[PDB]
Amino acid sequence: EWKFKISEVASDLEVPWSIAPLGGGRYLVTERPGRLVLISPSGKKLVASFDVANVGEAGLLGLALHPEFPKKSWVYLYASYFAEGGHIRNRVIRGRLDGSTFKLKEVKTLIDGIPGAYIHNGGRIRFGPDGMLYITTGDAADPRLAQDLSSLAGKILRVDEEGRPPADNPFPNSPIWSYGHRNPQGIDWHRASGVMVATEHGPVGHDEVNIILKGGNYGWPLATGKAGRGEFVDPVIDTGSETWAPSGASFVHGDMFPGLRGWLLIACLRGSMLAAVNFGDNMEVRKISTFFKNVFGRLRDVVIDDDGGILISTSNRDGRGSLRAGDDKILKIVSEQH
Ligand SMILES: OC[C@H]1O[C@H](O[C@H]2O[C@H](CO)[C@@H](O)[C@H](O)[C@H]2O)[C@H](O)[C@@H](O)[C@@H]1O
Ligand SMILES: OC[C@H]1O[C@H](O[C@H]2O[C@H](CO)[C@@H](O)[C@H](O)[C@H]2O)[C@H](O)[C@@H](O)[C@@H]1O
Ligand SMILES: [Ca+2]
Repeated sequence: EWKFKISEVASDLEVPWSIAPLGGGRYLVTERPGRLVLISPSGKKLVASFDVANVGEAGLLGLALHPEFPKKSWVYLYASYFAEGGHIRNRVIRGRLDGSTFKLKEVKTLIDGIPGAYIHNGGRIRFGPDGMLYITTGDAADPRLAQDLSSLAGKILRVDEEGRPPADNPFPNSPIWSYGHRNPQGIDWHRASGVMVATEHGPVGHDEVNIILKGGNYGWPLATGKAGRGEFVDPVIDTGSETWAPSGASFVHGDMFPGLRGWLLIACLRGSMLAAVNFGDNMEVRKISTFFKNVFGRLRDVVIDDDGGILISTSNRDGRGSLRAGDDKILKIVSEQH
């Protein structure tokens, strides 16, 4: 039996979408309505507010710190906005975080005009082992766009710290890394192999975990789940008629849980649970385990803390859940001897 203790790191957040551990019990968190907050043992501090398109699944979403933070004080955000005509689009912006008096300055847009909608905005951003920023985007309720290489919808993007496509991106002067995605909201890299993984919401069922290759076509909307065709890269997990609704995903690492090292943790929304996936040698799926089914409600992000603790966000205030007292929360999972 897995043995642990769970505390509440923060409470009454409104749809905490993304969590970036700062170290020493400090955390940066986006709330989907349009606020970047600093969580400390001391308390809760508003860093920045944004005028976002806070409608359906759109709003203030992904958050990533520069690999060189706080030395390079750059913070990246993914946010929905109302464009010309009232249409929802998505952008990646960047500011500099003031080391004292935590406030955000010199905010600029890096990437603009990603398609958006009430549904399927993607929105998870994270730096990989290569130092590049990766960005997930959904099909914006327009599935054909996922196969279309001139469209930024239904993709995983890869840009530098400035939002530029590297010369070795798979397509000509294009931020696209992979394509054929429906609504990916979870990415991480295996800490030992550097193999990249992504989660995705499927059509009702057929939620996916994919191993992401450079230039790979993940099939949507021509294929869903394990299709067995040469032209499309199949998922390593396909939930079939079952709905997990996976979002954030992190590989376990650090001191706290040595038995979980190299397992993939996945926060599930409608599934209301923490899935754990054990990968063998050559990234084969050894085991899948399921935790906290319906005890916290909807879960959105999973990140590892500086010490190796498991941080999880609840998402019962997103229009789709039933509230517990003090929702939404950031929970920390530590070892029983902690
Ligand atoms: O709306 C029906 C049309 O859909 C397809 O074309 C659209 O999709 C492509 C995007 O992947 C675009 O290249 C094209 O410009 C869009 O019109 C289909 O291929 C067409 O035959 C249909 O008329
Ligand atoms: O045969 C159906 C599968 O075809 C592809 O997978 C094969 O081709 C890859 C290299 O071209 C190999 O890495 C892989 O091991 C092969 O199985 C496709 O990627 C799969 O999704 C299809 O199921
Ligand atoms: Ca797929």
